[PDB]
Amino acid sequence: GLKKMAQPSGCVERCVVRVCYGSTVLNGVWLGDTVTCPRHVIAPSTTVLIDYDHAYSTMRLHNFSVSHNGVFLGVVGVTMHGSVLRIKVSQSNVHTPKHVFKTLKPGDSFNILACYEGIASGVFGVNLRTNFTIKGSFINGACGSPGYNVRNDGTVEFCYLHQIELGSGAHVGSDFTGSVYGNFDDQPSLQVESANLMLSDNVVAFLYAALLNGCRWWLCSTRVNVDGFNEWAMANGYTSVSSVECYSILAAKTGVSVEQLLASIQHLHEGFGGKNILGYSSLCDEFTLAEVVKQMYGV
Amino acid sequence: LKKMAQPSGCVERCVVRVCYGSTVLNGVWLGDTVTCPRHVIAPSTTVLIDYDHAYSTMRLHNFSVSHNGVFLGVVGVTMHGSVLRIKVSQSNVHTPKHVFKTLKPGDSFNILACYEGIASGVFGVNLRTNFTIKGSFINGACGSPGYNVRNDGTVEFCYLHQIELGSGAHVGSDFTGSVYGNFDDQPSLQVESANLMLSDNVVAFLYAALLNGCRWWLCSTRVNVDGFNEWAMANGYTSVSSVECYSILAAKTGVSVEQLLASIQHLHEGFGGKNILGYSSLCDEFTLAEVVKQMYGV
Ligand SMILES: CC(C)(C)c1ccc(N(C(=O)c2c[nH]cn2)[C@@H](C(=O)NC2CCCCC2)c2cccnc2)cc1
Ligand SMILES: CC(C)(C)c1ccc(N(C(=O)c2c[nH]cn2)[C@@H](C(=O)NC2CCCCC2)c2cccnc2)cc1
Repeated sequence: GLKKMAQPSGCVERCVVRVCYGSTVLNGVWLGDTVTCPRHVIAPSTTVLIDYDHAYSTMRLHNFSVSHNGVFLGVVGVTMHGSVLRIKVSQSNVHTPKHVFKTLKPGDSFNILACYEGIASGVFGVNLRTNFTIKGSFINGACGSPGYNVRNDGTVEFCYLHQIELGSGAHVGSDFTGSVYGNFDDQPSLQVESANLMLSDNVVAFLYAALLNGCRWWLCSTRVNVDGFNEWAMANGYTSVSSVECYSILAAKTGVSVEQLLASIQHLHEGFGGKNILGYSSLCDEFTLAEVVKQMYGV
Repeated sequence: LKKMAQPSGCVERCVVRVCYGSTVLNGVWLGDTVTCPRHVIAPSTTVLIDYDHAYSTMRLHNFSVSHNGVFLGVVGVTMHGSVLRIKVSQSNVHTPKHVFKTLKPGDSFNILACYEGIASGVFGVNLRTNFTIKGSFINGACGSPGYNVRNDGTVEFCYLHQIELGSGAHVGSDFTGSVYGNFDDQPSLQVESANLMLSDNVVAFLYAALLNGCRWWLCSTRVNVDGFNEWAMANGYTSVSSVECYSILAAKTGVSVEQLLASIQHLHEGFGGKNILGYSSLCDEFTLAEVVKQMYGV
């Protein structure tokens, strides 16, 4: 069946550093001569709302300690951009991979390298949900852990920097420009996220994977078009489906149109009746179209 | 809880592409030795493979071995069980501090899934009681390594991918050439035994549930280890190995292992429409160590 996996982490591990300001420690990402980290590393050890403009104005460069594998880098300057700091260091990372910065959209899959004290401990795949949170596995100190994707040509897309955990347990991050996904605050406030929607594009991909693994009991004989599904979706907690043309690869290899799968989703939403689909007892929005194509065909 | 893998960078630097004639798979380069599945020298044939004949007629110049497109000189080859040890003309300067370790059912480990000597994915898996794993491998994944990283940084190399069974289950060897479950590296049928639920992992899962405030399912009944183990063998579960390793979580929750053994018996047939941490049936994916590491970092 399908397994969530991560892309290999080697090229990203060499960019992880330990960033300390005063007593506070978290992780940063060292690319060229710049270390990016969450700005809340300079927050005071009080429990009130943080005034970041005052925190930044009173910042002292000598209070920073930035290190990679216990080797200390010299801090040259620091600027604040949204919810991140860009710490200029006197040494460029000789292991900087070919890379770009990319802002995720809901439904995008990516990889997390979970880090503590500047040392990677785990790697896993995740999906950005419609409420702009992820379900990671993080403990205290994971802030600044990077999320990434690796393109076919080897370019690393840096797309997520871990920021905070919500009361629900959901995880919030920024991109490398400092924009927080979902515009949550890097504050000790109570923040309740919107409810997540089922990612209809992923459920379609999952059903195509089921057809390709011989699992076909659930297949509706009839069809519903995109307009009818999207009307149903917004009344039943699903996203609108993108476009039928995106699935041309899987539609061609199975001979099943997206509209047949949309009809099947409407049936299966009410329940499976004790049966399962690839080990799942309800519809699965964990896997993207591209993940299904890669895991089935290597493309 | 999230199944995750330990970082792969130090193992990526050991993956090589191994080719014999037209056949390509992966190998693992440590020091001046590349280990790979011996079936790379199998003839293009539909018949059972005579490996002693294939080995005695092997010629070194039919091998090509490369790391990230850089080809290595091949100096000699020996056969050990279901693996070859290819001596190459230089040592891997990025060989990590490492040992070889043979897995036992119930051990978690990491797989670096590789094709043509290039890693494409990394994930955690459990060695099941039928000595197979549920990977996501497609053709060409043979030679993909399995590993664990010790706290001191030592890499344990524990799995080399060998074959896929008709069921889709995956079979590998250790680095001494012993195939887990003693499956054969042959085109024959081969059916693995029925998989058993890993009771040690299910107990850990139920403690994680308790620690997350999910306790609708908790039994006040107690079943002792001996009684549980007798029930387990008749109900598709492994024995529970021991109780004392759970004592930290038992103290935090106030719930004994024997209560969770009773709860497994209560929940074994299903949850009746409810869920535990989002699962609709008992989960044996997570070890005690994983639950303790992911919730407390220890
Ligand atoms: C300063 C500020 C913005 C209030 C803050 C304080 C602590 C952290 N958290 C650090 O772990 C951490 C480590 N170094 C610095 N912060 C944890 C975190 O989000 N707690 C609280 C944040 C707001 C109130 C509810 C929970 C954390 C992050 C990821 C996974 N699990 C725990 C994040 C932001
Ligand atoms: C020579 C021998 C022993 C018969 C053989 C042939 C092919 C392979 N398989 C290679 O993909 C592959 C790539 N390079 C060399 N073999 C695949 C594999 O197991 N097929 C068969 C093996 C026995 C008969 C039924 C299935 C494979 C697919 C997906 C994940 N894992 C392995 C393994 C062993």
